Parts: sequence; structure tokens; C-alpha cells
Amino acid sequence: QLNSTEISELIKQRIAQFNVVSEAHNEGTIVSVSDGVIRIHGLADAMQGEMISLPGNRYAIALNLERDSVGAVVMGPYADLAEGMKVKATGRILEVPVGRGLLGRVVNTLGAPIDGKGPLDHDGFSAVEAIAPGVIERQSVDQPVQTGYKAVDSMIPIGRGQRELIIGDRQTGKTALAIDAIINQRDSGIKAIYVAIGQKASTISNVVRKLEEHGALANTIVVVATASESAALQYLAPYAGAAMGEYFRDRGEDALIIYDDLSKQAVAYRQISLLLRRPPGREAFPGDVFYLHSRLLERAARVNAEYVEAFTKGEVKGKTGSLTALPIIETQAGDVSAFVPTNVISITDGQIFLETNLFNAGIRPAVNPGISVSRVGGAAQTKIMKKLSGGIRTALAQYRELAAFSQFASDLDDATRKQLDHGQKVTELLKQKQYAPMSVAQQSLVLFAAERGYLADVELSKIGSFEAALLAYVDRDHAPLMQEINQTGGYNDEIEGKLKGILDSFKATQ
Amino acid sequence: MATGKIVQVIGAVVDVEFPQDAVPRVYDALEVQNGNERLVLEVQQQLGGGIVRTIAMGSSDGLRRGLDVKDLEHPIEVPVGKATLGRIMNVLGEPVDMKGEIGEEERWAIHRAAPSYEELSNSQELLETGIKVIDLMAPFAKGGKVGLFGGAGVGKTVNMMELIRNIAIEHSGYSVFAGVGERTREGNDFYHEMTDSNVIDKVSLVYGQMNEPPGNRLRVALTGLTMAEKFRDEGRDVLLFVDNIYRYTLAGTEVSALLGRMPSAVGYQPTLAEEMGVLQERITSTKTGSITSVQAVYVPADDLTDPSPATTFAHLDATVVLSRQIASLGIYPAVDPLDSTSRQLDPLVVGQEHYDTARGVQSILQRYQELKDIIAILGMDELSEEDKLVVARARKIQRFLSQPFFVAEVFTGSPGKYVSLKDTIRGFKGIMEGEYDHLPEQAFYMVGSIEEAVEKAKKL
Amino acid sequence: EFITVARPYAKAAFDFAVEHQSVERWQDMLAFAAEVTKNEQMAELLSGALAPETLAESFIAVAGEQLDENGQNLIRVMAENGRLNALPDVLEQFIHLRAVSEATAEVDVISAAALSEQQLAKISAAMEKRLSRKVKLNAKIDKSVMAGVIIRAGDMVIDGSVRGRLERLADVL
Amino acid sequence: GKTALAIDAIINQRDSGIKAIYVAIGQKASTISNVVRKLEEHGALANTIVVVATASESAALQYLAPYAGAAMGEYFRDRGEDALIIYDDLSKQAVAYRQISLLLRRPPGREAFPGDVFYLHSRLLERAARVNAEYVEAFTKGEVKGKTGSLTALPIIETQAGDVSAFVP
Ligand SMILES: Nc1ncnc2c1ncn2[C@@H]1O[C@H](COP(=O)(O)OP(=O)(O)OP(=O)(O)O)[C@@H](O)[C@H]1O
Ligand SMILES: Nc1ncnc2c1ncn2[C@@H]1O[C@H](COP(=O)(O)OP(=O)(O)OP(=O)(O)O)[C@@H](O)[C@H]1O
Ligand SMILES: Nc1ncnc2c1ncn2[C@@H]1O[C@H](COP(=O)(O)OP(=O)(O)O)[C@@H](O)[C@H]1O
Ligand SMILES: [Mg+2]
Repeated sequence: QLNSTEISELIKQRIAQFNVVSEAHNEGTIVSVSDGVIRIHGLADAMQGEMISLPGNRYAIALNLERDSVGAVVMGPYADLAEGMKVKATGRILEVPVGRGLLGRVVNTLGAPIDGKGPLDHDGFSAVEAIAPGVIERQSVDQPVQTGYKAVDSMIPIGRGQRELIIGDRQTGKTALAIDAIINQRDSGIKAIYVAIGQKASTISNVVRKLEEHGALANTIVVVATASESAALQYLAPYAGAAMGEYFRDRGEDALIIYDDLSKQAVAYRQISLLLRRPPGREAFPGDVFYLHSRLLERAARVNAEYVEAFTKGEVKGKTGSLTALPIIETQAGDVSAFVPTNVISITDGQIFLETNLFNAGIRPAVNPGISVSRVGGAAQTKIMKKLSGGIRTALAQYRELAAFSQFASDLDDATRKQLDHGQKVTELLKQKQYAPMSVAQQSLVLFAAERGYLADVELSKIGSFEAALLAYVDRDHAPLMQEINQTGGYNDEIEGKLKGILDSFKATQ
Repeated sequence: MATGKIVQVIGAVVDVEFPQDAVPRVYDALEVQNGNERLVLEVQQQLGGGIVRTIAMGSSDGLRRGLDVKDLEHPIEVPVGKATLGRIMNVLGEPVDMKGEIGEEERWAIHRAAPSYEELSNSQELLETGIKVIDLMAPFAKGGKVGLFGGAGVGKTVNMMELIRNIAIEHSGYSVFAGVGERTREGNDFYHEMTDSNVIDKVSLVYGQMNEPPGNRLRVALTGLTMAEKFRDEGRDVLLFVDNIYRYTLAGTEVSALLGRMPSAVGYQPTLAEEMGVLQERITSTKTGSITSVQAVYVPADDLTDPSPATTFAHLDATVVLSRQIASLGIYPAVDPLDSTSRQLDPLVVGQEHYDTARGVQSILQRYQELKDIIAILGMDELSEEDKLVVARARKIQRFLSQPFFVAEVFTGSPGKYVSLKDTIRGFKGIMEGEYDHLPEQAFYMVGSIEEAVEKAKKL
Repeated sequence: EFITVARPYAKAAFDFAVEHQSVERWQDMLAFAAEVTKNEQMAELLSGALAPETLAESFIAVAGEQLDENGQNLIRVMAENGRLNALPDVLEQFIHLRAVSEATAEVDVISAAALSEQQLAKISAAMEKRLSRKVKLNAKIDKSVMAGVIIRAGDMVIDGSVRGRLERLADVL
Repeated sequence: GKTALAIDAIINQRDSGIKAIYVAIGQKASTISNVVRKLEEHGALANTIVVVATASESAALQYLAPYAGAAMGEYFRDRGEDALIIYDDLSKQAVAYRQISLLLRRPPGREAFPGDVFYLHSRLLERAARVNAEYVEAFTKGEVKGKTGSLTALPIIETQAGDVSAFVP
């Protein structure tokens, strides 16, 4: 036996006149405040997800509609709220500003700018919660997204509208890879959105500084929910970014959205659920934790021309649209069998495993092949890269087994010796410096050099200098070929012969 | 006239209060106006005082307390029959494609009892698929459950399409595909590929995407099962494809966690075994007809002792394993003959000849796998003349298992072949007994029956 | 026990009765409402899981001595939370709050034999200064104490019985 | 081969004058039907009682099965003749108590079984015993004299990965 909102003055009011329903359903009063969650008495017309206006121009989201009171989470500072404060239910679902003006701006999950550069020009508002396009609306992904990393673009193609999970332990370069993929799209048609969940503000400021230094900030929208902000803001933040990205997808443009630390969003949602006393599941996560990530990630999709035409009322006809999502998941101790990692693995279309052992070793990108996979595969890849990358794939597959023989490779078949010294050189070639994305022409050129056996006589210690010298030489003497490759990505005998001439002419130097 | 009113909304769980003399029974369907659309609720528990507790079959956002609720007195009912073929439907039987209304003739409730002891078939019969590897090493029984353990890239979907085509054409049955927790992109790709292969008309597709609330993903299998049961009652033999039974188990776990029941070992729902049995026991061979099932299985941590695999395996009759290693050899279908198993492979079921042929093939392949280590470590010279014979025979057997599929003609450029059980049995018996030994090994690759192998050798 | 859940209802009812200057009628209504709860068939009815409104309307039917505008509201409020069984405790807490509001205290006196009026007067006079409230003594002399007297007010107890002295002396062992 | 070792025993008792009982708990209906057909084929069915609780039937039913079989065997045991009873998947019974128990909010113990799980099997198995002639005479009220009743039991338990050290085994 315990009291359930049975307090003296409400009971006395009911004593005086039982039919208190005569008062408007539009308003209510706070009866409890704790840990950012408030209980509201009244609000007979409240609905799930409705925005409730609080004193001080704050808002709360109605999540638990109970038989006597409404449980709401404050989207901001809560310590000054007190019981007996009046609240009014605005009949609006959570909405955020959208439009092109947002580009280059830093905003919180509510769409309020925090960069200090004045108000936002925006093309209206969109609901934060939305339903992904149906099966019939989708179209198969066959268009490339270039990350600018040789390993990723070669073995792990990312297509426009694909979901590619970046997963790995702490301090392995996930954020670096994500932001470099953001940088590379600076000169392409793809527009980037970077969503920071639970990050400390200094890190976000540094990331924005690096984005502006290399000139990509003008093409990027930054949504920030720092670690000190209310858990509701952190949990809702990815959905706001998705809604901003959906603006371009439906109009017939391409967008790339990165969710940093989806595990932090899951932690915030677990906190919200437990403060609302919802039944816990495995590892204390609520029952619908899979639904949370699933409905978010399913928004990232490519839509056929007819969906775009219908949505824009025929103003855009020939263009398809796409939204590409790169969620980030942090494995604690290399455990991919945890709850949230398992769910995100099951949802996404591919995995890029970053390994701490390889990161400690010389290979800075630390991408681990043989465990990373892209289910879209060669359809996402340009013709030349698709032609070339199979050699790398098979070379690394062969090299993996011979690594056991590396300790005593002095006594081996010369064929095995060649395979080993080829795998080693390819692995040495795949390493790459941070903040230095390579165009498709340069990746294709170095991949051609590696595959066609031109590195056979080059020493393992000198591979990087060979690559740099080759890139400088081709940038100096043969720019038109690189321009054509970047424009088309085609491959034929007329191109292979030109590349052969390039490599023969370079090999006389250096 | 609506009679109930909503009293609680907590996520997907919706509580509705009815007059005490009109409380809906369990598993009944309710509907409410969620703004400008009808939202269906499934009754899960009858609480005291006329309050009922329901799981929303859709987005719960926008529901107000006090909304009127219409009590449909029947459980969720879906259209069934020939009209469903070539159509995509959700768990509620509404068309997901833009191809207009379904010309339904009947609507059936999805929750029904299993066939009685007296209705079950009085015999054990094999379902000849026409695929050499499957029909030989892992024979299907009618009404049996078959698990697919292969990964990705191993040709799983092409095998599914080939089975659909062979059952629709060589037999006179139909197929049902239940997309339990499908990815939307993969569902679209599967639909387009089935349209291209011209098998779409032969199969009925019901899709529950991952973005749906847990109730839809949990119930979507039952809709496909109901349509298959409709097809069976007409007297046909039916194939039921479940795209992931593991996602069915997970959806049941999520629903039970939402209802707040106490969890069980490794955190699964306490009703795991009964929820599995309810689905699996309806897939049986009735005197009127049979339903046969092929279910993709996933192992949560490669742990075969996990409660979900442990429960699933208790119902599986045969296991088919796909490996990328065999696909590297260009052999298709890429079915592993050493790990694929069927408990129908018994002399009292398939007869002595089939049993002996399969056991001989398996022993020869195991011996070859042993001798490959010797060949690699020490070279062919170590091999005796008897072991060279078994090596050559094993290579010829391993290449005879290849077969061109009618749906893969766009790949191989060769017409598909259908091989009866007796033909493949005779061919492998011949190869083992030492006839046809003189043919080149390439005469067996992708050939079909042995009578076509001798013809291919004549010009090879 | 319904002691903890009865408190808000008793407090609300007492404040309402004070604002309407009708405390005695409320006390009588509460006593009547507490008596019907003890009815054997009504006990089974209350134990059953009827809907709150039907149980309330059935309870109002058995009461025609209630001030409907306020008593019916009270009953319906308790019914909506299933607290109807708490009425015997709501009555007691209402009486307690009334006695606190009127600054009046009941005192029980136990002795080996009946006391004289002068002793009772001195006891009442001492207790009124001890509590700073008016007192009403009752005498419940006991067969077991052979001498002395016990004074109990609230839960504070003053013992002068010879039985208490005998036991307190043996404690020095 | 666990089920086979058992049914073979039932077939052997075809002429040994021992009654037989086969209790199927949580088994597939097709397998139960096939086992019944095999029992009828070799002529043992006329000497056996088959109690069936299919995999789809309510968990409650899947508990009075292995106790009803015990009572049916106890009839012969007390009458003074010999019976043999072979409970199938006593494990599939234990999973069912857990469901009825967890549905009743009873605190689970090791793994997820409730502490009463030992009492469940102990009270079911302990009924299989051989009773001296005096008990038979007392029960029969003097109708049967000098004969000792008996009830043999062959419980079946299924282990994951051959782990004999699990809780229920
Ligand atoms: N290709 C690279 N070359 C050189 N240094 C690199 C490269 N990639 C990443 N680093 C360095 O590795 C460190 C970790 O990078 P980053 O912060 O992106 O890791 P993370 O996995 O996101 O970490 P955390 O979990 O702490 O957020 C940084 O010092 C970064 O400069
Ligand atoms: N003595 C035997 N000789 C040959 N095969 C046998 C023998 N005993 C059993 N088998 C075979 O063992 C296989 C499994 O038998 P059975 O189904 O009884 O095992 P089980 O452990 O009870 O199976 P389950 O665990 O599914 O109940 C069948 O192929 C059966 O024919
Ligand atoms: N009969 C066949 N001949 C040649 N290739 C085949 C055959 N059957 C399957 N495949 C191969 O299977 C691959 C695709 O398998 P599929 O199951 O469709 O992909 P996923 O597993 O990713 O859905 C193709 O690359 C194809 O080469
Ligand atoms: Mg980082």
C-alpha cells in the first residue's frame, strides 16, 4: 500500500466539486520534480510525444500518459522547476527548422544556433519523428561515396543510401575516419551532417575548427548535444539530424549524415526509461531499444525518381534522392556480442572494424580486413576501382595465412615468398596520413601500381616515399589524365596503356 | 459503435477500459482513430475491472487518453488464397505495393490451433526438390523444417528462388515468403529479382520491416503461416520461407519485456519454448496436404548452446550449410556436403540404396579432405595408387554436385536442369562403383544427370 | 495497514469540514461510512474487482444518511483508488486531528483501586500543564497492580506502580 | 539415440509380462505419431499406455502428464504387478515449470529455475519403487497375497554440448 498522487489539496478540491473536468484540458500543474523528469496533474488532452510548454520558454516531451498524471522529460535545465507551476500543452509534435541555410551553422538538437553567428534562415519545419519510405519507394544503391581512404574505398565500398557501421574500441580513429569522410565530400554534390551525442564541448569545438581549416564547414551542418545537456536532448539529437538530412533526400539530392556514439544515445534513452520506471531488459536497456536504433537507421535510404516527383509536386522530376548514414559504435573490450553492438550490427548494411592492435602497430588507419565487410559491394564502386580492388582483396587474403610462416619464411617455396612480400607491401601501402584524402584518380593510380607488380623491386621501407613521388610526378606532368579519371572513373585499354606509360616513365626517376 | 476508452499510453503498450459485460477476449483486435488513420491494437492481457492491455500494431504517437476504441470481435484477419500471389503485404494483410486492393475471397484469423493427432498424415514421404546436393545428402521430408546456416554471398536467395520455381512448376504447389525483420533495401532487391526471374507470380510475399514496432515483427510470421495453411487446405504442397526465426524470437522477447513479465535464462522470455512450438507445430503434413518450411537460422555468438539455437534445433529436421569456400571453386549451389545433415537419411526412411550411396559419398569426401593435407604437406608422390583413385573419384564427385539452375541462366548462360532422386542416386552409385571412371573430370561439372555427362564427354 | 494511506483523506476531510464549520456531521457520516464497510456482504463486494464507478454507485445506494454533495464526493474519490477499506482508519485519524485542533487530550489512569475526586483533580491539573491542553481522564483500575498508579497520555507514560518498582529493583541484579 | 534405447526396452517387454507406459512431454506431434506407429507395428502397442503432451499444448498440461503416468503405473504397482514407465524429456517438463513459475513472479534460483525444481522431480521419481507383499496385501484389502508390486522408470534428460555438470542433469 502506497499513495498514488493522493494529496490533501487535490482531494479537497474533489470534495468540493467532483466534476473537475469542467476546467480546460489544455493545462495542468507539476506535482513532482526529480532527476529531470516531472509528473504533471491534468493535461487531459496530452498525446504521446507532444511538446509541453514550461515557464521560462522551456519544453518537455510527454512520454508516459498514465491514468492520473503525465510523465514528461525536461529538454533543458530543470533544477529551478517547482511543483505547482502551471503548464500548457501546445498541440505540436517536436519539430526542428530545416533548409539550406542551416549549412555551416552549429545548432543544438532544438535547432537553436549556438555558434553565435545570428539567427537561422530556414525553409520551414519538419517533425523530428517520421516514418521511413516504404519498400516500393526505395531504389537500389549503385552510386559511390568516396571516403578518401585507400583501404575503405578499395575493399569496403560505401554507396549513396547505404548504412555503414563504424565500430571499434576507444581511441582507434573512428571520429577521424568519419570527419575525413566528411572532408572528402567538400567538392562533391553530397552534403554532410555531423551529429555529436554526449561529446564534451571542447572536442566539438576542435572538430569544427578542423572542418573550417580544410574548408568543409561550408558544406556541413553540426548538431551538438554535449555531455552536460539533458538526457532527452542527447537521445532526441540523432533524430533531429536525420530530419534535417531528410530535407535533401526528398527533394532529390544526396546527403551524408554521421551519428557519433550511438551507444551514448542508447545510454541516454536507458536513463530516461529507468527514471520513468519502465520495465528493464537485458543489461538494463528497455525492451524497445532495438526499435529505437532500427527506426532511426531505416530512414537512411535511396528513393526512386517517382517518390521525389510526388513529394515535390512535380517540381523535380529526373532526380533520385539519398541519405547515407555512418553510425559510430564503441566496443568496450573488443566485444561485439554486447547488446547495443549486436543490434546495430544486425541493422546496418556493413561494418568497418577498427582494431586497437593494428592502431598500435604501424598501420594508422587500423581498418581490419577479413572481418570488415560491405554487403552492397561492387555496385557502390566505380568501374576502375571495381576492376582494381579484387587484386588487393585476394592479395590480403593470401597474405593473412602466410603471416604465420613469416617467422621462418627463409625456407619456403619462392611462389609463397613472392606472395608474402606482395602482401606485406600492399599492407604497407594501405596506410595513410590523417586529413589527407586522395581523389579516385590517385587511389586508382597507386592501386594499379601495386597490382601490376611495379612494387616488386621496391623495398618495404620505401613504399611511402615511392607513393608520394609518384603522386607528385603525375600531378606535375599528367594532370589531364587524372582529370579524366576523376570525371568518369572509366576503365579500358586506352586507359591501361596510358597508366602503363605513366608508371614506366616514372620508374626511370627516383 | 465504439465502446471502450483509452486510459494509459506507455510507449507501444496501450490500456483500454471497456464496460464490464463487454471485455474483449485475448488476441482480439481493436482499432482507434490516430488522427487521420485507423490504428489496430492486439489484446494481450485482461486485467481486472474491465481494463485490457494491448500492443499497438503501429506508431503509438499522437494517441490521447479517452479516445474511443472499436472492439472488432474477431482476431486479426488477413486475406488468403490465389489473390495474394505476387502481392506484398504487411502483418495486417494490407497491400504494401502500390498495386491496388487485393481481390480477396476469404479472410482468416491468424491465431488457430495445430492439426489434431487424428488429422496428421499416416506416412513419411520425401519432397523431391530436384537439386542433386539437397536431394541426396539432406533429403526433405514433406512437412519437415529445414534450416539454412549459410552466410552472405553464398547464393542463398538464388537457392530460395530455385526451390520456389521447382515447387511451382515440377510440382503443383505455391510458396509463401515471410520477411520477419527484413531490411527494406533487401526486400526491394528481392522483389525486383523475383520479378526479373519471373517467379513472382508463383509466390506470395508478406513483409515485416525492422522499422515496425515489435508486435508487427512478432506476428508477421503468423500471417504467412495462415496463408500457407489456406493453400494447404486446397490440397497442394506448400513451401513456407521464414527469413529469420531468430528475429521472431527477439521480437517475442521485446514484446514480453514491454509487457513486464519476468525474464528467463540469458534474458529470453519465459514463454520462449511455447512461442516456438506454436509456430513450428502448425507446419506439418495433414491428410489434405503439407506445408514445408525453409528457415534461415542465426547463432547469436556462434554459441550453439544459447537458448534460441537450442530451442530451434529441436524442431529442425534437416540442416543445409552454405560455405563461401565451395563457391570459390565455382561450384554452385555452394552447399557443404560434409556438414549438411538430415535425420531422414536413414535406411528405414529413404531405403537402403539411398542410405548406402550417401554414406559412401560422405566417406569418400572425408577421405579426400584427409588426403589433401598429405598432398599439401608432402606432395602427390606420397600417395599410393589406391589413394590416387579415391582422390580422382572425390574430385569427380565434388564436381558432379554442381548444377545449373533455371533462375541462374542469366549467369551461366546454360539451360537449367531438373534431376530426379533416382537419377542422381544412380549417377553417384555409378561413380563410386567405378563405372564412368574413364571420363574427364570436367565432364561432370555443371552437367546435370550422368546420361548428360557421357554426352558431354563425347565432345569435351 | 491502511494507517498511512488514510492520512491524506482524513486531513482533506477535516480541512473541508473546518472551512464549512460542520465537523460533527462529518464525524457522524464517517462513522456511518465505516459501519457499512464492515457488513459481511459489503465486505465481499468490496473485495471483488468491480469497476470503481459501479462499486461507488453501489456504495452510495447503501447510504442515505450521507451529505451527498460532499460525502458522495469523498466516497467516489476513495473508490477511484480502491481505498474504501481505509474508512475505519480515516475516521480514527479524523477524530485525532479534531482533538488536536480543539487542543484536547484523552488520558487513561490505571491504579490498584478507585481514586478519590481530589486525586483525579490534581492529576488533571498536572496533566493540563504538562501538555498545555485540556484533558479528559478515564479510570481503568486493574486487578494486577497491587499499589500505585499509572498515567498514560498519548504514548508518554509515568509509572508509580509498586509492580513497576518491584521489577525496576530486580533489574539492579 | 535416447528415445530409441527406451522404445526398444518397451518392445522387449512385449512378452515379459511387464506393463509399459510412454509419457511424451513437449515432443513434436509427428514424432509421437511415428513412435505410436512403430509400437503398433511390432505389436507392443497392445501392452502400452501412451500419454501425450505435444510441444504446442499449454504448459500446465505438460506437468500433469508425467504425474498422471506415475499414477497409472502406481495402479499396477499397488495392485501387485509390474509396470515400466519411460518419461520423455523430463527436461521439457522443467522448462514448463519455469514458465508457470516466472509467470507467477516466483524468484528464480540458479540459471532461471525456481528452488522448487528439485522437489518437482524428486516427488515424481520417488514413486517408482518395489513394495513388499505386506503393503500389497494392506492396499488390496487382502485380495492379493504374497506378490510384490514394482514400477520401473527410465527418465530422459538432454544435455547441451555433453555438459553433464549442468544444473538440471
Ligand atoms: N590516419 C591517421 N594517421 C595518424 N594519426 C591518426 C590517424 N587516424 C587517427 N589518428 C590519431 O589517432 C588518435 C585518435 O583518433 P580519434 O580521436 O578519431 O579516435 P576515436 O576512436 O574516435 O577515439 P575516442 O573513442 O576517444 O573518441 C588521434 O590522436 C588522431 O590524430
Ligand atoms: N542402435 C542403433 N543403430 C543405428 N542407428 C541407431 C540406433 N539407435 C538409434 N539410431 C539412430 O539414431 C538416430 C536418432 O535416434 P533418436 O531420435 O531416438 O535419438 P534421440 O536422441 O532420441 O533424438 P531426439 O533428441 O531428437 O529425441 C536415428 O537415426 C536412429 O535411427
Ligand atoms: N548457378 C549459379 N551460377 C553462378 N553463380 C551463382 C549460381 N548461384 C548463385 N550464384 C552466385 O551467388 C551470388 C549472389 O548470391 P545471393 O544469395 O543472391 O547474394 P546475397 O547472399 O548477398 O543475397 C552471385 O554472385 C552468383 O554468382
Ligand atoms: Mg572519437
